[PDB]
Amino acid sequence: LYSNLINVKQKVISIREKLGDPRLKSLVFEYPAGQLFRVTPKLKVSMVPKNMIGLPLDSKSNITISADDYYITDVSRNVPEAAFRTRAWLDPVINDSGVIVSGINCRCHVINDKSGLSYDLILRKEREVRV
Amino acid sequence: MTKPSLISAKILQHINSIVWLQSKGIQEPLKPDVIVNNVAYPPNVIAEKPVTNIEVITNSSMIENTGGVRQFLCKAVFEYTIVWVFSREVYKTYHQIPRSQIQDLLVFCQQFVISAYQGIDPDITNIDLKPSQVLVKPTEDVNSDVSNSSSWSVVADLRFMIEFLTSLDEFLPIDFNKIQPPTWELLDDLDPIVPEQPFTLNGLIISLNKSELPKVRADESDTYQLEEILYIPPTIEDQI
Repeated sequence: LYSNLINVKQKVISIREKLGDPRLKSLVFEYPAGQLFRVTPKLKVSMVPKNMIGLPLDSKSNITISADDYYITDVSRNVPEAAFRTRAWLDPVINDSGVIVSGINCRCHVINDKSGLSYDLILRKEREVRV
Repeated sequence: MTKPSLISAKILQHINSIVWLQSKGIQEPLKPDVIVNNVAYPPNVIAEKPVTNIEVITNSSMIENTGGVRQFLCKAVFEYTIVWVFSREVYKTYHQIPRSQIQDLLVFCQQFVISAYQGIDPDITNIDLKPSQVLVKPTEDVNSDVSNSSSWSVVADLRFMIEFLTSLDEFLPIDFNKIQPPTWELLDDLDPIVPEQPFTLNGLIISLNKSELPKVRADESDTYQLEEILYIPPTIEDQI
């Protein structure tokens, strides 16, 4: 069916969090304009190693940076597609208010959507991060 | 004088009445269009690039030997990059983005920074402009609309070649406070070479010689007689 398949995939994946593994990271998005959208499972993510590159703002400049990216493997399709056009945060903290203080700032760099029941995406860290 | 005061004045002239700079940082903005007076405006950022081509030539006609401390003329290239992000949600085609207004804003900043000779620093002797580059490259990873199409990014650089006067006396350990401790130790147990200190004239001693009849010679000690030893302020007697 592909409709209940994504939801059952979320239910079966929710077993992974009951086992304490350190690869699990909390991902949040800001899909609506002002407030946040959180992925339900505390999914796992790997880190592709860094590469030393020029600035993406101006490539032919003295300022250079290291591009750091994260590889998120099992992320449900139930999340809105337009969420991927908005900045994402890995391990964020929410206060008493609706804002976030600390976390690791990332932007969706490349989408892999070959599997029909889950997305898989790589997201690049911002050049300036909070923590 | 010192480049941090000059650079603070340069960024102040930049944002004075020309460019509106929402944030300062090396990163294309992912904030939504900013709503002010019920009007939406594109996000922007400014990157202040590190000062390069810092050269001291001591070979210009605009350096006066005042006789106190040696002056210098310093040349520097100060580079600023302003980036505006235009979302594809509102700007569907490339040609409807307001590139003309960006170019107008850029030329206005160039004119304002060039005219403000007396307003940036009094010791500016020359301000010149390198050819500015305007790019309509896509954003880093910023997508707007369906299909994840990259947003339009308009990047404009401003590189000011600027020549200004400096002196050794203008630099004190206060401006190095967070990078260097005052009065540190030498890395190889060497002694520090102390620069000259301004000499104050607090006494003058004159010893004149009465020369022999044919002419002054001033080499042999028998051809001149000591007359008197004069201390120009009388209080120098019994002091030194």
